[PDB]
Amino acid sequence: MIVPVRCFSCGKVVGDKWESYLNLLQEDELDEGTALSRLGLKRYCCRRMILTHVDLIEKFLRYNP
Amino acid sequence: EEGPQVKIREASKDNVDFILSNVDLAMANSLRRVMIAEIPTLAIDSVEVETNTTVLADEFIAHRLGLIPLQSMDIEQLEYSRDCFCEDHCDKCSVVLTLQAFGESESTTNVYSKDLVIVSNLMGRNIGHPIIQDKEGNGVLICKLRKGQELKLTCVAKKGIAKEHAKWGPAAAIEFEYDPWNKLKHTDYWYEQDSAKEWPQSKNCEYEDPPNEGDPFDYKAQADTFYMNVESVGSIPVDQVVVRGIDTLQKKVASILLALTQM
Amino acid sequence: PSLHKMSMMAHRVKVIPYSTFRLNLSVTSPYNADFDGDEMNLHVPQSEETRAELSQLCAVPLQIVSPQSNKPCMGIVQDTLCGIRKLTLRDTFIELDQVLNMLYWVPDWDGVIPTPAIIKPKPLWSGKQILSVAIPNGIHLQRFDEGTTLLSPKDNGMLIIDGQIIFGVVEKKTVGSSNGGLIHVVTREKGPQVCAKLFGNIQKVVNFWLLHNGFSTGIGDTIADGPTMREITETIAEAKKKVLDVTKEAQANLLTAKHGMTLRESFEDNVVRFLNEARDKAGRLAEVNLKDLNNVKQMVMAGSKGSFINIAQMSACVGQQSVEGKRIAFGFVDRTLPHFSKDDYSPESKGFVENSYLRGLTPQEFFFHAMGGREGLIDTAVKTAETGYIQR
Amino acid sequence: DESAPITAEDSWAVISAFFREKGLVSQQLD
Amino acid sequence: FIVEDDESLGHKELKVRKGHIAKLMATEYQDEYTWSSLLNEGLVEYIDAEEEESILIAMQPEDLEPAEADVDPAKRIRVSHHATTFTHCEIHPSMILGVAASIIPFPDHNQSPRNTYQSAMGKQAMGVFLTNYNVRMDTMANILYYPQKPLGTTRAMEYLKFRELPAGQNAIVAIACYSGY
Amino acid sequence: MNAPDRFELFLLGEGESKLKIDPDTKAPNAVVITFEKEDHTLGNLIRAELLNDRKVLFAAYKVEHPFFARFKLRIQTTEGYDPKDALKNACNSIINKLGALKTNFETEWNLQTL
Amino acid sequence: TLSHLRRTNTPIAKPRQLHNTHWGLVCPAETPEGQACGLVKNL
Amino acid sequence: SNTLFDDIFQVSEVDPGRYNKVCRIEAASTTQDQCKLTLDINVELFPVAAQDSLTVTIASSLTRSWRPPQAGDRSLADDYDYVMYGTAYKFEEVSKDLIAVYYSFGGLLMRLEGNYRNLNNLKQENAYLLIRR
Amino acid sequence: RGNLMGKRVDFSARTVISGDPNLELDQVGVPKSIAKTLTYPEVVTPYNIDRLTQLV
Amino acid sequence: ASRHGQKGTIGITYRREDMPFTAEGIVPDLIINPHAIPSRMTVAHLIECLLSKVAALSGNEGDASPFTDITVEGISKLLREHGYQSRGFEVMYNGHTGKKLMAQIFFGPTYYQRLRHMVDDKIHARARGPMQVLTRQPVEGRSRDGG
RNA sequence: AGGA
Ligand SMILES: Nc1ncnc2c1ncn2[C@@H]1O[C@H](COP(=O)(O)CP(=O)(O)OP(=O)(O)O)[C@@H](O)[C@H]1O
Ligand SMILES: [Mg+2]
Ligand SMILES: [Zn+2]
Ligand SMILES: [Zn+2]
Repeated sequence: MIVPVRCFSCGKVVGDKWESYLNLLQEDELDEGTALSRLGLKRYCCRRMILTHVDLIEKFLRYNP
Repeated sequence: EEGPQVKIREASKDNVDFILSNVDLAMANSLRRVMIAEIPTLAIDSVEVETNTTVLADEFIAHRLGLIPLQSMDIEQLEYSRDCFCEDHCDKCSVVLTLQAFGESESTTNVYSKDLVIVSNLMGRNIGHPIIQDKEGNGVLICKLRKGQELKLTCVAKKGIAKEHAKWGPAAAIEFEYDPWNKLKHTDYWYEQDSAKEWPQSKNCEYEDPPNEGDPFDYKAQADTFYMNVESVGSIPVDQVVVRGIDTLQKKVASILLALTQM
Repeated sequence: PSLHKMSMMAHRVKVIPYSTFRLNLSVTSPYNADFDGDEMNLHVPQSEETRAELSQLCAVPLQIVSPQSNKPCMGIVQDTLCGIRKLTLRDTFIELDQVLNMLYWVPDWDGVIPTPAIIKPKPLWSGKQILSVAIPNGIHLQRFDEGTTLLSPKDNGMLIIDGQIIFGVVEKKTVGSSNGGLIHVVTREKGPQVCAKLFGNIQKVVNFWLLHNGFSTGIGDTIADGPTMREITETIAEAKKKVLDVTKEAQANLLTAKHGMTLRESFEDNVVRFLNEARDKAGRLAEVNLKDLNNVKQMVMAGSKGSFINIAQMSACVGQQSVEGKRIAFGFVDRTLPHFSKDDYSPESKGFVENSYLRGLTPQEFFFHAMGGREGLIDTAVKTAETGYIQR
Repeated sequence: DESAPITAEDSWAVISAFFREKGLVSQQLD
Repeated sequence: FIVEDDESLGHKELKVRKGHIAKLMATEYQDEYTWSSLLNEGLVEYIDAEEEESILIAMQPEDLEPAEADVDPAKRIRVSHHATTFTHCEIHPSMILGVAASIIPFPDHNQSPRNTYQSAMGKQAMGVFLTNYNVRMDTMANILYYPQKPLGTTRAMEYLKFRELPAGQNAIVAIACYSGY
Repeated sequence: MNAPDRFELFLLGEGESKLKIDPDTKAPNAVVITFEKEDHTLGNLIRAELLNDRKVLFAAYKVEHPFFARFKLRIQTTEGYDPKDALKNACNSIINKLGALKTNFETEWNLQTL
Repeated sequence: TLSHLRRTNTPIAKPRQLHNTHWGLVCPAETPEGQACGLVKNL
Repeated sequence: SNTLFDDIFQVSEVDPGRYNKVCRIEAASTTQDQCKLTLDINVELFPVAAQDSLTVTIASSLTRSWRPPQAGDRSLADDYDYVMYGTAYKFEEVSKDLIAVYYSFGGLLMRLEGNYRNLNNLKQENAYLLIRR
Repeated sequence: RGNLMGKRVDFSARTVISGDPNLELDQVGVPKSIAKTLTYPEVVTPYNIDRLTQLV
Repeated sequence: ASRHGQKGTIGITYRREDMPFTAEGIVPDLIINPHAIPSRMTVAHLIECLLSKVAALSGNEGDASPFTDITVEGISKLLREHGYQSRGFEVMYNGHTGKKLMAQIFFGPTYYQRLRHMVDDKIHARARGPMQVLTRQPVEGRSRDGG
């Protein structure tokens, strides 16, 4: 539910890296393991942040008030 | 040239690989700790909410705002509010940021680290600017709005350290390694058939000589030579996470001397 | 519950931050407490008279040796037990830097740095040597384990002369809540206050040493040799034949029923017995192939957690499943599941789990294990009530 | 090969169709 | 699944063929060949408890259909397709499990009660229970700030919406004796 | 809720002193220094440098409970040498070594082009 | 919520035990502990 | 205040039964036939192979705390390449003039058996063990 | 059995337990909040007069 | 709790500097005890971790389905391809000293659930307070401030 | 209806 700023484990800023990760997947037709790596996410702690995120905000946005 | 030596392997905007030689482990580690824990930064520490029509909670957003990295280049010429003589805060001890966003568009309206505006006086000092390392120049994505979804906040960023809260963390992970060939026997490898086969070789093996089997155990051998990598978040540049770490640790020691003097 | 004299003990207040009651780890056994979310009750006496009753009768140190079984009801447990073995091996030597911290940590240390067991090349102290700083001067303890020579070649048994370890590895037999135990002797010889202080000391040193040594456990510890796996696989195969042999024999009317048994009762006893013989044989193959570096073996060795049976089921083979002693019955007409032909008496049909947990279970194996497991959860639920009222 | 035998992996496509049609609370509703 | 002796080409073979499978997946990609379609073409059937007594089931299809005319040591030891009388086949043997057990990674590698346990704990967990949580006024409600889908999943979770609505976070974990805390 | 204030890790309390120096009774020419609002960062550092001083007979440190940011440091020196002096020196040695470290790093950092 | 809508209660000779007939109809592991164990079954 | 035993031995066997840094040595005296020796050794610090000449000495001296440096500054009572410190734990009477003494060096055990060193080897916690070559 | 053999009582507290290697065998970690609730009735005596006057 | 009947409470939280670390600069979020495994035979917990460790590096969803052809030896192969030691062990360094741990730690990501049992919602103390009417004894319940 |  909305991308976390900073990796829990190490603290690397991850808040910016979401919109791009989604583009590298759709626009660039890439696989997750590459997309993540192109965005610099090398340590598995950083990788799980972006990889295992579930952007629930998008559903909540679908309700009128 | 002097006492402990340094040899930078690779430098960048946000990562420094170097080899620390002629030191005690206890000192490389004390430096390791300081870089994580005790270098001061600037971070949002008070969020006053005027409007929120968002799907996110006032405090959920508040939490996020703290984690947004801010310019802490001139952090040394700012006071801790604790030390400052005002009722609450001021320009001597804080940076005041503002955030106003509304969904004018039919499409989802985004809220970014860039959307923050300094309303306080910066006394002509490099501080408070949200760190934008982003390709499209947006920084951290704080929120998302639909239509009449509004957001109104006033933020007071203050000087602080990681020991108080990790939002004042100037550095991300710090790589640290010594003795890639286990010549000191500071470890005992778990194996199935062969420890040498089953355990990967370090990249730092190249910067040290292999043990050579036909040699007795060097018990006299002490640990010096530390393969390290300091990674910055943005608040302070890589070199300064190293330098300010060294200075912070130095002051920390000097305080003990001064404490003994007053005694 | 509170089924014990020791399920209610008097303690010294220690006002601390955070919202939980904190208790010493050795006190965990008499209460039957663990920290998976257990809660406890505190009672404050309001009199000078009641306070005395508590300090003078129900104090934790007084409770150390228990009349229930005339032996200590508190001992060294978990981390401290696991690390006390590791610290005390012949192999284990400590350098000055750490030796000095290991010392300062004992709150009663005489301020006397003992002479190292090795004075050049390099001064080295042994685990034994520095653990002995916790053991008070006057404690004498002798123990002989399986084939302990007065030269203790295997580092077996225990020899403690005047609060100093001469030989033997310290573990569950010495430091645990055992009859001849270092603890039983410390209370009996020095006092309940001196013994209770010893708990703290052994744990402050051992814990510190282990903090810096480390200890872990992973899947690697369940993996057994390829040849040991071949050996186990063929061990089950021969047992399955031995079973089929008695199966063809009993179907050909050749079987001779045991006196006071059905012809069938006789056969099933034999089948069940070959399958169990095997589960142990194969299991015994694993515990031998595991090196002294096997973290599981290391916990089984100290006695901190685990036993042979766990190694057996995890690494080698789970075994025969039982519901009411009798192997999986025919719930369906003449078969255990619809994926079996009728009148099938084979180990696989009656619920023998040939596979190890490391290898994984088949759907039949899974469901049979499930039937068996559920039987336990029922008998705990049933008995837990019967047993409580017996006590009443 | 429109009538070639099914693979073990294929079973998921069958299961998939069962849920698409029935759902997880099928029995309550029916 | 229905298995028929009926086959011009060799043995007793499973009615559902590679063609039906892609024909279904055509309807999967659209978001005409439904579940009822299999049911009325008589490729699949509903077997109650009473009828189960009079049938013979295969666990795997391919793995338990064409007979023998090297072997991996790593895999668990499986039986055989000695039977020629097979009336039906098991769609998937993981479908023996209910909702709770279905979220357990590798349950066939755990001691049975440890699964009976976890099947009761996920009901005390926390996460997103419904997306309309902001519009509903329930007495007591717990929502996880940053839910994450598991790195280790079950093929059943697809149908359970677990990846869409999680209950946990992927913690970086060390199994270690550290401070003794 | 039973949670101490985060600043209680580094900010000295009401009438609390950084150092509390007491003489060890168990051994001659021995001292016990208590460091308030201090962790392992500075603990193990001082301890180790004291070990380098030839005239320092014993040096060890301990954090008695992790809830509290303080530590005890015990120093024992050769007769005639004061343990307070032992600490003064080991501290200066540390600063002077960090001095070289900063200098050498900056020197090296400058040489890079990135 | 899902597991609650797929729940079964057995009111009141050995019902608690996991029976062979339960294969594929009811979960082998989803049962509570205690007074309920084996009488509260899940589909 | 003096030395207690001195002789040269020859290694029969060296044994690391499960141990990685330690071995139990087996040696007989080159001089007296009646004399044999069993001893645990830190092979990492001082390795030993079979058929080695070793001068095994005991000595009471050269009892308060232990001082680390100033060893060059003081008299290094070692002309030996491996020194241990331990306790005497048993005095086994193995018939006639024959006696066996057991020494524990922090868990590293030793059994020396001879006959003549009667008026020397004392039941003392204080006994050093020196080895050269 | 409900009100005479057993009773609900005052001067009683209950919370989650956790282990501590830094506590002595005979002590118990009492959360501050709990200590600030549970009270002991001390008598004003010359030995304590000053101490008690301060806690008040 | 984990998804394997592995319940537990926090016993202490440590800051990043005090935590043990991989040379890569990685630090655990959680530290579970080696004793929680032998008696329990929760092998799947260990496999989950190893599988999820690969899944986080590869960026491909890790199938941990019940009846499948996935082997511990298979997953191990993949992890070694990623540069880590096959059985998920990693060398660690003590946070307080910086010194290498003599042991190698089974380090890797595992899914953990947050449970409804929180201390501050359970903690209770009473020392005189409401009494029932009939029995004139203390009332019942944390809510009602009972004894 | 849940907790050890
Ligand atoms: N219904 C009940 N009545 C009284 N006491 C109970 C109880 N249920 C559980 N307990 C207590 O809680 C303790 C722990 O039981 P569980 O929570 O199931 C873990 P365990 O069965 O001890 O195995 P483990 O230590 O290997 O994990 C028991 O030993 C018992 O004292
Ligand atoms: Mg419990
Ligand atoms: Zn990270
Ligand atoms: Zn101000």
